[PDB]
Amino acid sequence: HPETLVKVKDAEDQLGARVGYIELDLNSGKILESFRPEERFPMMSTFKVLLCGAVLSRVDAGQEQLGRRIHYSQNDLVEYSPVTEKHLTDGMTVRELCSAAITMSDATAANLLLTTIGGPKELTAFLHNMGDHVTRLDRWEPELNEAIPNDERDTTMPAAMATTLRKLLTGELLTLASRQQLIDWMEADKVAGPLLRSALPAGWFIADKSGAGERGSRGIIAALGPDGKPSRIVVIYTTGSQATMDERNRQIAEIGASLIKHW
Ligand SMILES: *C(=O)[C@H]([C@@H](C)O)[C@H]1CC(SCCNC=N)=C(C(=O)O)N1
Ligand SMILES: [K+]
Ligand SMILES: [K+]
Ligand SMILES: [K+]
Ligand SMILES: [K+]
Ligand SMILES: [K+]
Repeated sequence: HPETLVKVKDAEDQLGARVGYIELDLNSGKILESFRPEERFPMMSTFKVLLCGAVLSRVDAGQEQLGRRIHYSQNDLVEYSPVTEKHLTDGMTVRELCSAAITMSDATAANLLLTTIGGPKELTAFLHNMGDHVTRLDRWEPELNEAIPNDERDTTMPAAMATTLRKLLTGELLTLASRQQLIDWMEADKVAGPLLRSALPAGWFIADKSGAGERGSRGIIAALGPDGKPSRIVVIYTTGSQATMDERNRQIAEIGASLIKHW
């Protein structure tokens, strides 16, 4: 609904920065509403969903096991590793790492998982192979969050990310067991509460992944819908703002409040 575009452009104004937005019908793939849908924005942590999608594709192909245990050390820990920092002694399994990477947005977990698939080049090759010729991961945590103006490294476009999430959550790309596992990790959450979830009505479903990087970058990707089932995909990214995290979170929550109201 155009009233949501009023809020999205108001958010750009309030934040003094670019906001990218897209609302997609999950079943049909139809773009219902958009703003700067084909401009690039840093993915930040939202890439972790794509990463675990690739991991699950490997699991399906018999090239990985969710129960495989990965051992790491203090040497491996990067900034923001709330879960991995507690398991240095006995390690964590692949399943546990994706749960950490998605529900807590653990950065070290993402790096360990990236290593299992062959690094950024392989995640990018996975995306290209699934029809996403835009989204690219080029670096590891923490550098991938640099958000350098006009830099195409580690970026996606709202339309591309929305289309990719749709394929991951509904396409024959993954087995049903794997699709649901990805959805289960996205439904769980300990960090995106101030975002779309703060505007979600009781009874509604939401599977999401947020992100925050340098230079004011902030974003979220999500599949949500009434009556416990997802029916639309929403992608929101912003970069360039000097606003506080609370201010950026509120704008994303208000964009969510609008799209829900006009559903
Ligand atoms: C992803 O965008 C980053 C990166 C460090 O992996 C992480 C860190 C953060 S902000 C720290 C805690 N978040 C919220 N309480 C996020 C994030 O999305 O908020 N992901
Ligand atoms: K429209
Ligand atoms: K555009
Ligand atoms: K160790
Ligand atoms: K989540
Ligand atoms: K949210």
